[PDB]
Order: sequence, then structure tokens, then C-alpha cells
Amino acid sequence: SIKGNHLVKVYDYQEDGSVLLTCDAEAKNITWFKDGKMIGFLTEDKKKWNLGSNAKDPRGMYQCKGSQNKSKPLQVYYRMCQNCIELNAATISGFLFAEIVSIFVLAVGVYFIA
Amino acid sequence: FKIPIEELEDRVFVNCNTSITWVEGTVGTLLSDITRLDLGKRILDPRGIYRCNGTDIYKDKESTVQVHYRMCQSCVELDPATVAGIIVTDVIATLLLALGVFCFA
Amino acid sequence: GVTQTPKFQVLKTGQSMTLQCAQDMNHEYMSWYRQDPGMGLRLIHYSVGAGITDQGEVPNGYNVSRSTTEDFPLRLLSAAPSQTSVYFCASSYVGNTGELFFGEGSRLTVLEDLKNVFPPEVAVFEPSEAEISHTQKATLVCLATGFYPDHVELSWWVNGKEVHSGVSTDPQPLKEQPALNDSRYCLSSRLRVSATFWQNPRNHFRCQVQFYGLSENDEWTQDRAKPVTQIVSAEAWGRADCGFTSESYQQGVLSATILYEILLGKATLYAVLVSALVLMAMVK
Amino acid sequence: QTPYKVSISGTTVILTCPQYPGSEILWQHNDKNIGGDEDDKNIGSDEDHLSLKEFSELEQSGYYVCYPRGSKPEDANFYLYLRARVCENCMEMDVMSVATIVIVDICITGGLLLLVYYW
Amino acid sequence: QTPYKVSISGTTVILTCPQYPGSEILWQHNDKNIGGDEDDKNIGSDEDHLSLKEFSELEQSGYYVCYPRGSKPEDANFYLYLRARVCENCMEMDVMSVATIVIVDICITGGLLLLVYYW
Amino acid sequence: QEVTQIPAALSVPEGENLVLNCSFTDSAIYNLQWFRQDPGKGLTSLLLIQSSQREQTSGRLNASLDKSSGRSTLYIAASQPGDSATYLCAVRPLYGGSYIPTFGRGTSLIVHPYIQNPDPAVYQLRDSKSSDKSVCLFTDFDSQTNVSQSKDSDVYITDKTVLDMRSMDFKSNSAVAWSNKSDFACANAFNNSIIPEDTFFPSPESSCDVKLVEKSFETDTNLNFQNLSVIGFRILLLKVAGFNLLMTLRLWS
Amino acid sequence: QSFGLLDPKLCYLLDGILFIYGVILTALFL
Amino acid sequence: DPKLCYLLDGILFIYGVILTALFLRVKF
Ligand SMILES: *[C@@H]1O[C@H](CO)[C@@H](O[C@@H]2O[C@H](CO)[C@@H](O[C@@H]3O[C@H](CO)[C@@H](O)[C@H](O)[C@@H]3O)[C@H](O)[C@H]2NC(C)=O)[C@H](O)[C@H]1NC(C)=O
Ligand SMILES: *[C@@H]1O[C@H](CO)[C@@H](O[C@@H]2O[C@H](CO)[C@@H](O[C@@H]3O[C@H](CO)[C@@H](O)[C@H](O)[C@@H]3O)[C@H](O)[C@H]2NC(C)=O)[C@H](O)[C@H]1NC(C)=O
Ligand SMILES: *[C@@H]1O[C@H](CO)[C@@H](O[C@@H]2O[C@H](CO)[C@@H](O[C@@H]3O[C@H](CO)[C@@H](O)[C@H](O)[C@@H]3O)[C@H](O)[C@H]2NC(C)=O)[C@H](O)[C@H]1NC(C)=O
Ligand SMILES: *[C@@H]1O[C@H](CO)[C@@H](O[C@@H]2O[C@H](CO)[C@@H](O)[C@H](O)[C@H]2NC(C)=O)[C@H](O)[C@H]1NC(C)=O
Ligand SMILES: *[C@@H]1O[C@H](CO)[C@@H](O[C@@H]2O[C@H](CO)[C@@H](O)[C@H](O)[C@H]2NC(C)=O)[C@H](O)[C@H]1NC(C)=O
Ligand SMILES: CC(C)CCC[C@@H](C)[C@H]1CC[C@H]2[C@@H]3CC=C4C[C@@H](O)CC[C@]4(C)[C@H]3CC[C@]12C
Ligand SMILES: CC(C)CCC[C@@H](C)[C@H]1CC[C@H]2[C@@H]3CC=C4C[C@@H](O)CC[C@]4(C)[C@H]3CC[C@]12C
Ligand SMILES: *[C@@H]1O[C@H](CO)[C@@H](O)[C@H](O)[C@H]1NC(C)=O
Ligand SMILES: *[C@@H]1O[C@H](CO)[C@@H](O)[C@H](O)[C@H]1NC(C)=O
Ligand SMILES: *[C@@H]1O[C@H](CO)[C@@H](O)[C@H](O)[C@H]1NC(C)=O
Ligand SMILES: *[C@@H]1O[C@H](CO)[C@@H](O)[C@H](O)[C@H]1NC(C)=O
Ligand SMILES: *[C@@H]1O[C@H](CO)[C@@H](O)[C@H](O)[C@H]1NC(C)=O
Repeated sequence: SIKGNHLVKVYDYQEDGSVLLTCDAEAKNITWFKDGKMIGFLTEDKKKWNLGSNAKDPRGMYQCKGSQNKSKPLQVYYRMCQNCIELNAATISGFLFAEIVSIFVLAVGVYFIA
Repeated sequence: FKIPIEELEDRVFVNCNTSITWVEGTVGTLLSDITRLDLGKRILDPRGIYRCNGTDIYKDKESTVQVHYRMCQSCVELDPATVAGIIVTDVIATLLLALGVFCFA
Repeated sequence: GVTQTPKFQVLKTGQSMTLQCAQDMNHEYMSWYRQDPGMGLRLIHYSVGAGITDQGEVPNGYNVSRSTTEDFPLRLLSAAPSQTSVYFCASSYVGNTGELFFGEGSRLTVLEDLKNVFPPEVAVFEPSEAEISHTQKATLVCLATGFYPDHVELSWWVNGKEVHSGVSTDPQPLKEQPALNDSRYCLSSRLRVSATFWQNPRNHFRCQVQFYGLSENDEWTQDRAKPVTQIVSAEAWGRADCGFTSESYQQGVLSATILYEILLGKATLYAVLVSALVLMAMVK
Repeated sequence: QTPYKVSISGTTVILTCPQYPGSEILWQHNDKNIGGDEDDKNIGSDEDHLSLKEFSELEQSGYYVCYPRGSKPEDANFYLYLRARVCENCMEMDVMSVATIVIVDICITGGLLLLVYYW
Repeated sequence: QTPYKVSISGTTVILTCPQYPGSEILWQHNDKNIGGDEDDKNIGSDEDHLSLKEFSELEQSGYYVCYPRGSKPEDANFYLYLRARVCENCMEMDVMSVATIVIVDICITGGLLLLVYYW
Repeated sequence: QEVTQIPAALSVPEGENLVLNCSFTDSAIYNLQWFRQDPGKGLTSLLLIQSSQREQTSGRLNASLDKSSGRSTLYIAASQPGDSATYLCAVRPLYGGSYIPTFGRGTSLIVHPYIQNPDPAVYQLRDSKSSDKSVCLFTDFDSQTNVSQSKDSDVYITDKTVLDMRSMDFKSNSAVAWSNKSDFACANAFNNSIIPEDTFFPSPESSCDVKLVEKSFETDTNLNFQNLSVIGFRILLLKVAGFNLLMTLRLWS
Repeated sequence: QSFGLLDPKLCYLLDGILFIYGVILTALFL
Repeated sequence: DPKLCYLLDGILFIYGVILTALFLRVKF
């Protein structure tokens, strides 16, 4: 909790793909660290840090600097299926038909040229 | 003057104490009450200019509001290096076809 | 305005508690009222200025002090089970207007033993296809059952934002066993949404329940988890389950894309082969 | 009434307020003075343009108005409500526009076809 | 400093807590206790591994933490946020992964083209 | 000294004009307040009548005082279902004494919205996981119809509640009943209260149309980029296929 | 309904490049 | 929609390859 620092929370659900993190530090300076390295400076009028679409699968270590000695790193890990293919018999059947007719056209072509 | 508009469930409406005067833009549709005007879906980019008088202390008052929604349902992501990648691929492909018709000729 | 804390509180018989009320408009008059269900509204100690105090009409079991006009605390040195009620803080100016400003209110409960309290269990039910086929509208219902006490707040969230339109909540909870006391409460809420909005897979619907319970300093020795003040939520994705949607589009286009680079590598490899034969003939 | 001229070039947003000839101008957004100071390089004010850099959809979308300089907030009577989404190197193309490149790509290829065949 | 180790296999998801070696490790999920024992057959615990079987995104996506026995989980130096929509036998198309299936195709094709060439 | 309100409860259809009276036993007062509570959630007041004022008006609310007659009235014009709340009457003594207000018993008001197109029906919600209960919903019933509690302790029926949907400006009434054990087919659940005979009971068979589903389709930027990737891959595929065909013709020549 | 540039008109556009082209060279054997 | 698109694409492709074989074998 707050008394155990852990100052970084995540705003996640959003009608677009953006993933948002919240640092509850005082509004005099906000700086963001990714794997312990300077990655960005956030101004007081800004309140959120954007990692882009969740479809990119944001997985990394983040922490924010307030007035006292950083914040406890949070290991955020996203594994979305922008790339999961559901192996239903229709899909393997279609892929099978596709590549077998492909190999058929190569066979006909190579038999023609040779 | 503040013309309040609300964004309930992917629809955008214009709310005023009185009737809505329409200036050029998306006309939209009117609800059961004239005082509220519907602008349709949010992701259809509703753009227009509308007018409405207030009430109580404001009356009589003229008010004009401009609505400009710019959603990226028709946008794509490509850095300049990626772009240069596609034009490079098409030019080498076209030169490849040119070489092929050269061999044919 | 008038601000009083906390919203809800659970106490053990014999514990002590203090209620905080503050105002920032330099109101001279402050008062406290307790409201019991269906017999009347009653008055507790009041102060018209700093350093003075007159007893109310139910003065026993409640205690106040006035050291600063900006704050008015109410203290319960010893909690009795009969003191379970709803409390309000009021403040006003003197003579000028006679207006009255009422606080948001505080709900307090005193129990013999803390073993009886329970956290709510939240469930959400998706609309019937018959309703969307007939009225072209989808209704979401969220159930919050078997908790004690009723220090519960319920809200709906769509795409990470709270919604205050098209939502109905039962003003009074329903007891599981109305024959005897105590009993665990059940609560229900309804949300109705146009069929087009409900059937969008991107639309995420969330039913949040905020429960006020025991604090970290409260002693717990039961064989179950300590019912600390917590939030219980239920999630739901929009769905259609009859027709084509974006999720089918996404997987279809992705499988199509995948098939295209095997075909592309297929075509490039074949093109490499024939061109390799061609330039070998050209060079030779 | 002359409409606000808005331009988007990636995450950079430019606002134009041609409702006055100029010589004095001031902006306001969600009841606070925006664009009046140089101390922030993320935003800037031009002779007739207001420049925003890495525009953010969620917390920078709202009401915008020109005062202009010397005026008061309440006397304004023509407001703009803007809420737009944008990404770095995100441009706008329509269905008819993206259909143009496909045809000319075939059209240029026809140009190559006719002349190499002559050789 | 040492990050969490996360492993995935179909509907079965197993986590690893490499920190706090030796001492007994406990777990929490959305500020509620979770572990092995016999309360549920779909969830099991190891010496330093938490195993989740038939995963579901709706109620199992959230905060997770590993803490040693006795020490308060809130005083733990680290936190984890996890979201993933699980799919049974749905293998994924990572950018480096998709490169592999291309190369294996010339391997299988490169065989049958020569025999008909040698035909 | 004492405050009495008449009546204590009221039920009226929407759009009607309402008359509410408050009474006091002492005319030596300087205050008058009218509060709104629904059902708790603090007390909200939009009214103020002074001893030197006869009538006060704010919004759609009228108020009058008659200290000589010891009467106070509140007038509601075109009552709406949003006015369904508990209304309080408060007074304060004129003398500079303890300044203690004397609140009345309170008056309860329920306003029934006028449904334009009644359509009573009972729908069954599919049971969610991690739950052993079954829920059915009875909705779009006319305001003159009204429900009562079940005849058994294992069946729980809630009271009817009004819903407002600002997007479609619609008002509706609905009730929810759930039970845990045995034979809870809601063709029999709503039994203790008489319901109109034309109430719609849908068959368990389900049907729907893809046309309505297509209306909810939407687009994203990543999908657009993937689609352009598709179009590009087709273009290169046609080009390389043309070159391949040309090479077959050349080598077969 | 909002296709953006996911409009199906693109889906049946490029197959035209072989559709109206195919319907023309069919005259070779007639 | 898209799957039917590719089915038309494949149908035109087989028609085209058959006709190409046709005039290739007829002429020379
Ligand atoms: C449309 O009509 C509504 C209803 O009359 C208007 O809303 C009302 O606006 C006034 C201000 O013009 C609000 O008064 C408020 O009072 C206190 C003063 O301390 C404070 O909260 C605010 O500063 C404000 O002055 C009033 O509450 C509000 N509602 C009602 C029921 O009267 C509205 O202004 C009209 N116009 C538009 C453009 O919406
Ligand atoms: C909304 O607000 C306007 C502003 O007062 C309401 O009054 C209309 O105001 C216009 C502009 O001043 C009037 O037009 C003018 O009328 C006279 C006679 O022609 C003259 O001064 C000008 O040549 C000009 O035409 C208009 O007559 C006046 N309308 C009324 C009914 O008083 C307007 O009515 C409000 N709109 C709605 C739809 O309620
Ligand atoms: C909280 O209110 C309580 C009353 O509920 C106050 O505490 C009680 O105050 C009385 C005096 O007001 C204390 O002593 C009394 O005085 C004599 C001593 O012989 C005699 O009349 C009574 O027998 C009585 O003892 C009394 O001890 C005390 N409470 C109890 C439980 O006996 C108190 O003033 C308030 N606390 C504050 C203001 O901090
Ligand atoms: C908030 O921090 C930012 C950087 O995160 C400070 O701005 C820069 O600070 C660096 C380091 O001292 C300087 O080299 C730059 O010249 C500063 N740039 C600007 C544009 O000021 C910023 O000063 C901090 N804010 C406050 C109020 O001290
Ligand atoms: C509330 O007050 C009104 C206004 O006084 C009452 O209406 C009067 O009722 C009496 C008794 O029937 C009639 O003699 C009067 O003619 C009515 N009008 C007036 C202006 O006095 C009304 O009856 C009261 N309502 C209740 C429920 O007590
Ligand atoms: C242009 C020439 C090479 C013919 C086109 C290739 C054919 C065989 C390919 C191209 C696109 C492919 C389709 C793309 C997507 C899907 C959806 C999936 O759920 C089942 C398979 C199915 C339906 C594929 C079947 C095979 C397919 C039709
Ligand atoms: C776009 C990608 C996937 C497809 C590539 C198209 C290739 C494989 C096509 C285009 C032209 C085709 C050839 C056209 C003519 C002939 C002569 C005929 O007597 C046998 C078939 C044969 C030899 C075809 C084989 C397949 C072929 C070489
Ligand atoms: C942060 O860290 C150190 C660690 O010793 C602490 O003493 C100090 O007060 C904190 N704040 C700073 C450096 O501003
Ligand atoms: C309501 O109050 C107004 C205040 O102007 C007064 O004129 C009117 O007579 C009152 N009564 C009605 C029924 O409108
Ligand atoms: C329900 O309806 C009946 C019949 O119209 C009516 O008499 C009764 O007052 C209503 N309310 C209750 C609580 O029974
Ligand atoms: C629900 O019904 C089951 C089966 O009869 C019973 O065992 C269980 O106790 C019931 N649950 C409650 C909360 O009453
Ligand atoms: C419901 O009421 C009817 C009469 O209306 C009665 O015959 C029947 O037994 C009751 N119960 C069920 C389960 O139908």
C-alpha cells in the first residue's frame, strides 16, 4: 500500500488501447524511470504516463520519482492476443487447403520448366 | 457562453434549456423534446455549429458553439523509415517486372 | 459546506469512537441529529458558539466539545448495541438568513461480537437474447448478496469511467432470512443499455461494490479471513453471440495476414530460383 | 461567424482564431490561462496560431476560446469544443484517397510496360 | 532487482517468485489470500511456484505478490500487475516466432521440388 | 412548538399539480425551510420563507405562509418522477433563545411515470459462473400493475423500480426475482400478484439477426494498418506472380 | 457502423484487377 | 465478408491459370 510506498498504480481500462500509469507524488516534479533509467519528464499539468496501445504488450519495470527516494518498482506484464490464433478445425482446415494447393501450383510450375 | 454537451453511450447530444438553431454542419436528429438534439455516433466525427438561448439570468442571450470531433478511425501508424520501406519494396518490385518483360522482349 | 466523517462504521460492543464534523463558513451554530427508521428524528447536543454547550434531547451516550468554531467532534466513549443509527451534522448562521446546511450523514453499527460480519459477494448477469430481440434494449443486473452489515455502496463503470445514466439500484436491501435477526442482506441493481452499445466487444462493463468493515487495529481470531474494509467488483465484456463482430474480423484478418507471408516467402523463393537460373544463363 | 481553423500534423495541434484582425489575443482552456507564458516549451503562441506539442486526448480535450487580450472570460459568446485522438506519425486518409495510389501504381507500371516492350 | 518469472502453457499459467530464497513463500491476489491446500483443485502451489490452471481473464487478471512467511505482504519490496486473455492451445505469433515457420517451409518444399526436377 | 404535515403519504401519476401543507402550533417564528431526502443521502433544501415574506418561488416550486392562519403550503407544477422523495418542513422560533428547529414527521411522495407504450414481458437472464442462482426479469408493465412478495422463503422478489435512460429519453418499470433451489421456471415465479394476460412469455428457443449485430461494428488504427499490410502483400504477390509466369513462358519457349 | 478504411469496398477492389481483366482476355477463344 | 473475398480471389485465380494454359498450349 501507500505506507509500503508502491506509489505506481495503473489506469488500464480505456476505450482505446492506451495503458495509463498514475504516480501520486507531489506536483512540483514528476519523472518516470523504466528499468532504472531516465525515460521521461512529466509536467504538473500532465497527470498520466502513456505506454501506447496495450496491443504492443507493455511489459517492463517502472517507477516514479517524488520528493523522497523514488518509488517501489512495479513489474507490469501484458500478454494480449493481438497474435493468438484459435486452432479450431476450420482454421487448420483452411490453412491445409491453402498450402496444399500452393504446393500443387509449384509442382505444376517446376514440372513445366524442367 | 457554455453550451453543455454530453457523451452518453457512444452518442453525442447537445443540451440546452431552449430550442437549438442549426448552422452549417451535421444536422443530426431531434429527440422527443426539442430542447435536446442528437448528433449520432461519436466515431462518425460530428462537426457543426449550433446556437441556443439560455434562460433565467442569461435571457435574453445569444450563444454559439462549435463542435469538432476528430477520431482516428481512418488513421494508420507508420514512421518515416517504415514508409520508405514500402516505397522501396514497390520500386524494386516494379523494376523486377520491368526486367521480366525485358527478358520476354 | 458541511463535511462529516466517516461515511460508515462498524463497532464492537464496548469500543470507543469519535465522529468528525467540520465547516469552512464560520458557522456559529452546530448540531447533531440521529435518525431511526420510522418513528421520528431526534436531537443531540448543540453549540451556538465556541466554548459553550447545551444538552440535546437524547444526551445520554454521546459526547461533544467546542474548542474551535471550524470543527465539531462527536465522541462515543462506550458503544452500546442500541446506538446503531444514522447521524447527521448541521451548521448554520445566526439570525442573518436562518439557512440550514446538512451534512452528508454517517451510518454506525454496534454489534455484540464481530464474528457475524461478512463481505458481500458480487455477481453480474448478462441480458436475455429475448429482450434484445423484442425491445432492442439490453438490461444488465448486478446482485450483491449475503453481507453484514449493509454498509455497502454500489456503482457501475464502463471503459474505466463511472456512469450515472440508465442505472437503477434497489433503495432497500432484502434479507436472506426475514424471520429472525440478524440476517445477511441481498442487494440488486439494474443497468439498461441500447442493444448496439451492449453488443460491442470493446465495451467492458464493471459492477463495483465498496464495503466498509473492520480496520487493521481490530482484533480478529476467527477461522476465516478478516473482513477488512475492501472493494469487491464484477467484470463483463460486451458480446453478441449470433453474428459477425470485430473479434472475428481481427482473427480472420490476422490469419489472412499470416497466410500471406508464407505465400510471399513461397513466391520469393520460387522467384529467386528462376531468376538465379536466368542470370546464370545471362552471365554464361 | 468565422469557424475556428484547426490543423493536425501528428501529435502537434495548431489552433487558429481568425475572428480578430490581431494586434492582441489570449487563449483560455477549461477555465485557466493557456499560452500566455514562454516558460513552457511544450506549448507556444504565434501571431495568429497556438501550437500544442504531443497533444493528449484524455486530459487536454475541452473548451477553447479567444479572449482576446484585454477582454474578460465571461463576455465570450463563441466557444469551441474539441476532443480528438492522435498518435505520433498518425495522419488522416479517406477511402477515396487510399484508392488513388492503387490505380496510379498500375498506371505507372503501364508506362514501363509500353516502352521496354519496344526494346 | 530480480524480476518476476512468468510461465504460460495453454490454459495453465504458473508464476515464479525467485526472490526470498529458502523461507516459506505466501501469495496474495487483489489483496486476498491465495495458495494451494485443498480449497480448489484448479490452483496449486510449489516451493516457489504458484500454478493457475484453466485460467480466466475476467477474475484472475490483477495484482499478484509473493512474500515470505511471517513478513507482511504489504511490506514486500515488489508488486506485479498481470493481464492476459488465455486461449486453450492457441499458440502465438511473436515477431521472431513467425520468422521460423517461413524458413521451415523452404525445407519441406525444397525437398519435393528436386525429385520432380530429377523426375 | 410542534409541526404536523398533512398528508403523510401520496401517490400520483406524473404531470399532476401537487398541494402539500405544513402546520405549526406557534406563529412567533422566524424561519421556514423545506427539505428533500431520498431516502437518506443527506437532506437537500431549495426553499426559504421569512416572516416578512408571504410567497417564495424558485424553479417549479411555489410556497406560501399564513402566520395568522398557522398554515404553510408547497405547490408542485407538472410533477415528475424525479420528485419522488421525502419532503420535510422545518421552523425556528422568533425569540432569541435556543434557536432549536422543530422538524415535522415528514411527507413521502411517489410519482408514477406515464408509460406511452406498455409491453409487459418476463425475461430469463442466463446464470453467471461462480453463482448457483437463477434470475428472471419482469419489465415494461403499466404503472397500475404492481407486484407482491412470494409465497415461499426460498424465493426473493424485489419491489418495482423506475428507470430513466437519457440517451433514448425512455422511462420504464421493472422488477427482479431470484431463487436458488428447484423448478424456478419464471413462467410460475410471478404468481402472488396478478399480471395482465397479454404479458409476453418468450419461448426458450433463441433467435436473432446479423443485421442488428453489424450496426455495432467499429474500427481501430492497428486493424487499419493490418488491412493496409494485407493490400500491400496482395500487390507484391500479384507482381511476383506476373514475373514468375513470365519466367515460365520464357524458359518453356 | 464505422468501417474507416476497413470498408469492404477495398475487399472486393483488388480482385477486380483480375475480374474485369479476366472477362476481356476470355475473347481469345471466341 | 473477407473470407468470401478470398474465395472470389481464388476462383478468378484458377480461371486465369486454366485460360493461360489454354492459349499457351494453343499458340506455341
Ligand atoms: C439551463 O437551465 C438550468 C436550470 O435552471 C441552469 O442551471 C442553473 O444554473 C445556475 C447558474 O446559472 C446554478 O446556480 C448555481 O448556484 C450556486 C451559487 O452558489 C453555485 O452552485 C453555482 O455557482 C451556480 O450559480 C443552478 O444551480 C443551476 N440549476 C438550477 C436547477 O437552477 C442553467 O444555467 C441554464 N443554462 C445552461 C446553459 O445550461
Ligand atoms: C433566441 O434569441 C433571440 C435573441 O433575442 C430571440 O429574439 C430574436 O432576436 C432576433 C435578433 O435580435 C430578432 O430579429 C430582429 O428583429 C427585429 C425585427 O426584424 C430587428 O431588430 C432585426 O432586423 C432582426 O430581424 C428576432 O425578431 C427575435 N425574435 C423574437 C421572437 O423576439 C429569439 O426569438 C430566440 N430564438 C428562439 C428560437 O426562441
Ligand atoms: C462525556 O459525557 C459524560 C456523561 O455521559 C461526562 O462524564 C461524566 O461526567 C460526570 C460529571 O458531568 C462525572 O462525575 C459525576 O460527578 C459526581 C461525582 O460524585 C456525581 O454527580 C456523579 O456520580 C458522577 O460521577 C462522571 O464520572 C462522568 N462519567 C461517568 C461514566 O460516570 C463527561 O463530562 C463527558 N466527557 C467529556 C466532556 O470529555
Ligand atoms: C522538473 O524537472 C525537470 C526535468 O525533469 C526540470 O527541467 C529541466 O531540469 C534539468 C535538470 O536540472 C535542466 O538541465 C533543464 O534545463 C530543465 N529544463 C527546463 C525546461 O526547465 C525542472 O526544472 C523541474 N521543475 C522544477 C520546478 O524545478
Ligand atoms: C391543503 O391546503 C389546501 C389549501 O388550504 C386545502 O384546500 C382547502 O380545503 C378546504 C377543506 O376541504 C376547503 O374548504 C378549501 O376551499 C380548500 N382551499 C383553500 C384555498 O383553503 C387542502 O384541503 C389541504 N389538503 C390537505 C390534504 O389537508
Ligand atoms: C491468390 C491465390 C493464391 C488464391 C488465394 C489463396 C487462398 C487459398 C487463401 C487466401 C486467404 C485464405 C483465407 C484467409 C482467412 C481464412 C479464415 C480462417 O478462419 C479459415 C481459413 C480462411 C478462410 C483462409 C482460407 C484460404 C485462403 C482463401
Ligand atoms: C500469388 C502467388 C501466391 C501465386 C503465384 C502464381 C504462379 C504459381 C502461377 C502463375 C502462372 C501459372 C502457370 C501458368 C501456365 C501454366 C501452363 C499450364 O500448362 C500448366 C500450369 C502453369 C505452369 C501455371 C502454374 C502456376 C503459375 C506459375
Ligand atoms: C529518501 O531517502 C533517504 C534514505 O536514507 C531518506 O533518509 C531521505 O530523507 C529521503 N528523502 C530525500 C533524499 O529527499
Ligand atoms: C406561485 O407564485 C407566484 C410568484 O410570482 C405567484 O404569482 C402565483 O400566484 C403563485 N401560484 C401559482 C398557482 O402559480
Ligand atoms: C398494488 O395494486 C393494488 C391494486 O391496484 C392497489 O390496491 C395497492 O394499493 C397497490 N400497492 C400495494 C403496496 O399493494
Ligand atoms: C442453495 O441451494 C443449495 C442446494 O439446495 C443449498 O445447499 C445451499 O445451502 C443454498 N444456498 C443458500 C445460500 O441458501
Ligand atoms: C400459481 O398460481 C396458480 C393460480 O394462479 C396456482 O394454481 C398455482 O398452483 C401456483 N403455483 C404455480 C407453481 O404455478
